[PDB]
Amino acid sequence: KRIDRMKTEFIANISHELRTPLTAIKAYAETIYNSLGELDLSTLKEFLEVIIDQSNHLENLLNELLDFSRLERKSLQINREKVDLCDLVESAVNAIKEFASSHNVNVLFESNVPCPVEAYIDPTRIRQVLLNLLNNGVKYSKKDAPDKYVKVILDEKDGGVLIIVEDNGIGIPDHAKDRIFEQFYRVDSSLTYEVPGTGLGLAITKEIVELHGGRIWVESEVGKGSRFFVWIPKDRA
Amino acid sequence: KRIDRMKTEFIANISHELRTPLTAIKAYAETIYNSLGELDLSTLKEFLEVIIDQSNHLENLLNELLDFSRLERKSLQINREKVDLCDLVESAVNAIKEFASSHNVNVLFESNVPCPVEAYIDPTRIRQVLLNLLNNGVKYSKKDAPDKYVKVILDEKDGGVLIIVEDNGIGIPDHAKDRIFEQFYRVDSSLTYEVPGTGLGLAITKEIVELHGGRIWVESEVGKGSRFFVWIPKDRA
Amino acid sequence: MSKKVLLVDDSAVLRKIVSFNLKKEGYEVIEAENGQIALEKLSEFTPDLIVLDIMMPVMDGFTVLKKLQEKEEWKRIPVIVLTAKGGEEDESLALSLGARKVMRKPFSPSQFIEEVKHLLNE
Amino acid sequence: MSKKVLLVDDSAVLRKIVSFNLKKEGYEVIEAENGQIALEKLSEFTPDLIVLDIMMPVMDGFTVLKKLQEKEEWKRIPVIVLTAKGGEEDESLALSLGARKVMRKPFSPSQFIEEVKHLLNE
Ligand SMILES: Nc1ncnc2c1ncn2[C@@H]1O[C@H](COP(=O)(O)OP(=O)(O)O)[C@@H](O)[C@H]1O
Ligand SMILES: Nc1ncnc2c1ncn2[C@@H]1O[C@H](COP(=O)(O)OP(=O)(O)O)[C@@H](O)[C@H]1O
Repeated sequence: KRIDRMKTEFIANISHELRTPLTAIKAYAETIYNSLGELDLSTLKEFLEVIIDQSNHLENLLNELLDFSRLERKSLQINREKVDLCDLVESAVNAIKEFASSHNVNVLFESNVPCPVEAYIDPTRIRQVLLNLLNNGVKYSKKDAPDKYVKVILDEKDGGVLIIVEDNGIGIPDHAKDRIFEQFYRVDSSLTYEVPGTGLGLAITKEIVELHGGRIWVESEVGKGSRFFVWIPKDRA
Repeated sequence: KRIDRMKTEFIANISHELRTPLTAIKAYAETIYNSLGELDLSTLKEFLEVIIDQSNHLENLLNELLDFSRLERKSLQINREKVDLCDLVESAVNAIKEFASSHNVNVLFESNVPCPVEAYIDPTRIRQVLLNLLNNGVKYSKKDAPDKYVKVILDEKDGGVLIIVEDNGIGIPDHAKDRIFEQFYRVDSSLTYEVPGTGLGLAITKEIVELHGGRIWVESEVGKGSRFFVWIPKDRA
Repeated sequence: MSKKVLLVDDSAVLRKIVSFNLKKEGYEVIEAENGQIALEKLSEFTPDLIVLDIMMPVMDGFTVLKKLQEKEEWKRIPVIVLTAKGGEEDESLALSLGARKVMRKPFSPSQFIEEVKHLLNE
Repeated sequence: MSKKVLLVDDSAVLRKIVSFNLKKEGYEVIEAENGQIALEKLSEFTPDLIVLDIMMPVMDGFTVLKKLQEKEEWKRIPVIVLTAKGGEEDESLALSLGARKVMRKPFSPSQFIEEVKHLLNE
């Protein structure tokens, strides 16, 4: 099981990805601490919220390690309820427009079914699944382009909802297309050796979907971008 | 074979050990930000420096994950120098007095050898190893004692130097007392489940030591405490 | 309001910041470095609210919890649990074991109070 | 007051805090969101010190240091590299690639400035 070479580099990625926010925290804190003289209230509060925002980035990354463990232990549950999918995706869209702008990305929610859409799934874990593909959409995109978006399309299909996450971004090679959903996998290219990435997002997403008795799959070529399909039955069984 | 079941727990452990300081950081930051009016200069600096200290812990923990990779990638250095092993201990003992005291741990350095001790080894990397055990010496102790300490005994033996780290904390069931040295291995116990740990500490220690062309071994019983001997050739052959 | 709070945490650093936030509201607080202490500081008086975490050296907070819900006087004193174990069955285990509320760590001090408030005006 | 500094980092949050510390010592600073921008901003003037990080999207820190050390005016302008890659090979790949100081991230702003001072005062 080459899983032992991969977890070895997954180790250095946990390293790099956690120390970016930790670098902000230390630098800002030491600065406040050493520069109360030369800070005005408005900057102080600003530096303080830098510390707070970077903490929350770091908390999310830790939550990912947690989730994953709870999954690779077959030990995590869903608690389904009647959710208006249309709000849940938009509540989700609203929850990215920060990251979105930091990379000059427009965020789009389109509807192909009428929008009071009802659902019987867990809003928390699906909101999480959304945020996972949304993020990757922003995080993976054209390094220089004005056109760039991330598009969430709701739909019903085969007595079951079909959410798609379209990007116009950077896209994926064929040999990797099936292996992007595994534990620890990261598409290494000279193009994107830069991305913080854990290599667990999609592994956590597949798992979460396949527990709602649904599926996730992908279409993409190396120029146009990528499509993510999450098929999820209206009410499972 | 098993390594995959252990790494699945090594994950849940990066999680747990990193959120302790992250909790301090996020709470103090938010409080400062939310209480600049109720906050007296003295208190602000105290809370600021808590934040700083907590990141330095968090940084060390991340350093372990980095070191490790660089080892299990057989890609790690060692730069030898003339070091007075006598001070390289206290310069590293005092560095512990804080963590020590907050656990009710007294810290001692004895010698059975003349104390301008010369050694051709890597001061930064030996320091780290020293720290690994001193730390476990504290991290692991009898949960209620006035008697308790962590002792370093420095000694020359077999044309090499022998450093030993003695504790009056607990020890280890023999069924694992050499299983404790491999990467990701921790001792599970109802007595010792609350302790933060990675299970890399000692494996980082071994590697560093074995690369100095030395060795480390353990002798312990379930109540007296533990001893770590690190044999090191005073000057490489 | 003039209510007492018993703060159970083996974290000096975390006690200090919870305590600060608590006193920022008036409440007085009696600290407790573990489960054992938590109880030999309880034969003394009855607190209007307890703040408890799970992991600690001499005796864990799962037991402490157990003991509050098997006394008559204590049964009614609402407990907030603050644990780093956010696994949503660790929470079930906590509620069943007696606790009125569970808060995941890291926590927002403001919510924590917002919650502490809610239980104090029960 | 006087000395300029070109500060190159794909990080805004990081640029802000490095900048804040620089100007606190008088220096003025010109930002460069990436490698391309870095050099475009550079054909225009000559900084007395440069602060460069490594991992970035359009063009990376490695290439940037390269073009520096193969040009007469640029060869001589000292560079502090600020990287998250500690791997002491990365450090050599940096010094041999022109750099005049490597500084690990996370970093102490005070130390960093202490370094930035010496390099302006050789
Ligand atoms: N929208 C996307 N566009 C291009 N590549 C993607 C996209 N989403 C995922 N990937 C690829 O999948 C790999 C890992 O998937 P995932 O676990 O979700 O990402 P991360 O590295 O953020 O944890 C990445 O290295 C990346 O190449
Ligand atoms: N001085 C000691 N006394 C008792 N047990 C110890 C001691 N040092 C190490 N151990 C055991 O070795 C295991 C792993 O060693 P190390 O890798 O240094 O620990 P960790 O990374 O968990 O701190 C621990 O889980 C612990 O049970």
